[PDB]
Amino acid sequence: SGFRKMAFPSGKVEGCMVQVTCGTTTLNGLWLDDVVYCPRHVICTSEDMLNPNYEDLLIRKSNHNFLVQAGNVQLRVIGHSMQNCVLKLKVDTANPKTPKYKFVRIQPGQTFSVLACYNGSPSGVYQCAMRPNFTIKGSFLNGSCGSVGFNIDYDCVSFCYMHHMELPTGVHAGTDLEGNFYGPFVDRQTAQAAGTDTTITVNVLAWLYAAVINGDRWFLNRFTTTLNDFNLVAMKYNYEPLTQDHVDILGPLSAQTGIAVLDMCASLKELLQNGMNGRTILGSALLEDEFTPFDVVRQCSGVT
Amino acid sequence: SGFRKMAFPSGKVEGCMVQVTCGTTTLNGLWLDDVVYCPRHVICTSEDMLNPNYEDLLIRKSNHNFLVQAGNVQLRVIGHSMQNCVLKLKVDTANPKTPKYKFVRIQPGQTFSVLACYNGSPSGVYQCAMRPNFTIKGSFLNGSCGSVGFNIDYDCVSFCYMHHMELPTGVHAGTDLEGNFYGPFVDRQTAQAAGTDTTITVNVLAWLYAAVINGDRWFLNRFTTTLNDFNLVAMKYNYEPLTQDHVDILGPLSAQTGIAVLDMCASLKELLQNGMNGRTILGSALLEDEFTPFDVVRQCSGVT
Ligand SMILES: *CCC(=O)N(c1cc(C(C)(C)C)[nH]n1)[C@@H](C(=O)Nc1c(C)cccc1CC)c1cccnc1
Ligand SMILES: *CCC(=O)N(c1cc(C(C)(C)C)[nH]n1)[C@@H](C(=O)Nc1c(C)cccc1CC)c1cccnc1
Repeated sequence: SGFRKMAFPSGKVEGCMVQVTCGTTTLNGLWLDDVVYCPRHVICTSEDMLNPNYEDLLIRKSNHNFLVQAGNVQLRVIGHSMQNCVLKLKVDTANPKTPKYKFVRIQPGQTFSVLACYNGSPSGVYQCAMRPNFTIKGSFLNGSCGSVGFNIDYDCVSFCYMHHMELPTGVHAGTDLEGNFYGPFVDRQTAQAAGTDTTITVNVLAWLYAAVINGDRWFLNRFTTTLNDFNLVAMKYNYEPLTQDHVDILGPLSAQTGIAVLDMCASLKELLQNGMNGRTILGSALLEDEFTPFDVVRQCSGVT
Repeated sequence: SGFRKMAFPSGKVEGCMVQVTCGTTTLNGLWLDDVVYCPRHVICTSEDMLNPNYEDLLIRKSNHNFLVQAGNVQLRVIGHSMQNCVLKLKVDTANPKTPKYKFVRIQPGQTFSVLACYNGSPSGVYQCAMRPNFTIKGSFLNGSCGSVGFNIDYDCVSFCYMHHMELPTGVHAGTDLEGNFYGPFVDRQTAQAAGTDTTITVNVLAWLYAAVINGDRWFLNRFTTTLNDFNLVAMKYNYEPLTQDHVDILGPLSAQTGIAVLDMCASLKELLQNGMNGRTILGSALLEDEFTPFDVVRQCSGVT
């Protein structure tokens, strides 16, 4: 028992982290096969971050201007191209540590692990969720760009995120591995405000199920509700509307605990209206929303 | 910016996880050089867990009874010995992935990362702290025994914990890599109750510093206090007494923020007496105590 904010083992991703330097800018790159992926803003100086014309800036760069270093050894750049907001640097050597991988574009509410890196070296791993406003609440400092978000299914790494920037409000924005930003963010130092950071309702319910499975049952009540009645309460509290798809996704947790999804919804409804009253659930004093129903099943079953 | 419960990259430890089977019991082992470390209770059947005589149980086991499997290949056991509550299985092959390592016995309040494993395969990584009552609040299921806790200093892994058991209250107990349990726990299925789980005061102050460094300053007040006055409040709230050693350890954070340690102590004192009033600090509704002052400095500086 015990429920923790658990990240995937980072080994397979550590073997892919490289350092990319273009001029005076140094950030992280992801080396898969003979291609190194990195944010295109590596070609930017501090000056042109305000209004960069990436295509124009790119014309002044040749293969030899991108310095790729894996560990203490240098990789030879034999080609370069810009795909949306990422640069793909073809190197002459396939990464011997390339795991089985896929590039996936995740939906908001989905969780992933981040391997925070600086100068191609990994410093930490934590679990995140793509917020409904397409930002991530990460822990990234200058030089962390190019650090990646991923999920692992047995031996296949699904890369879903690459860090590009910190918005003026301290939240983070990035792209999928095809270079498309999540949300409406752009790789420019401009006024970019995030939308409402709503709570991921399906994840809160999943975490309430995890709490029941681990012994924290005080919040269980004698009530039930309907999807529409629940959603009126969720709207008031800036919670994402709960759909029948979410109810279906919660099915296995509902089955294991014997607590119908709508009954857990009424427990959640009372927690929203009454608060925790100084109590805790799974060691937290607020309703945790960065565990999907799949994470609860996986953690509670011990999927390796 | 952004502050996350961050674990060390788990790569170096993943390369050391092996499966150990003795009879019908299967748990995790740690393979360093030509020795595999694992909980001695691997020799136990479900029956003898109530009152095991490990020395006697061990006499019935030979080298060939311990099956060690690293990945899909079997390791040859050429020797076995019991050191306190761990078994050391000498194998004929040195682990080619053995990183630079040390075995350390940590003090309560110290934090570490855990690589949760099942059948020698890693499933997740999370950050923990050794509680002042010598338990850890982990996330471990049956088969997780032998999973390890560690810290990394650049390229040297300091192993500090090995999981052995879950107490009837859902908390976890284990040993250092010399087999000595943290706390008064024994590897027996008997009534073992944990002591008071006091809050790690120095870690809460470190986390308040991290909050100030990241922009959360609402809890800062116009007051100061003394170590003795603070400690009277800390005693009331089951917080660990704060010493001049802790004040010294908080020095770098105090210097970076310009907030004297005793002033942060008065902020903490008011947070204890008044509560959060429905507010949050670094996304948490309670005072976080599983970041040491060293973790705050490291995370905030980007040590790789
Ligand atoms: C890896 C580069 C870097 O550290 N940052 C960065 C990104 C950019 C763009 C994408 C605009 C070219 N410029 N610099 C920062 C960052 O995003 N800095 C920043 C902040 C903190 C607030 C508002 C605007 C900007 C853009 C300059 C960075 C710092 C911490 C975490 N991630 C990225
Ligand atoms: C790896 C073996 C295992 O899963 N567990 C275990 C440990 C033991 C001892 C050390 C007593 C021989 N026996 N079984 C359990 C565990 O500790 N089980 C348990 C629980 C859950 C509560 C009270 C007593 C016991 C001891 C039998 C385990 C389960 C989850 C996490 N860690 C360990």
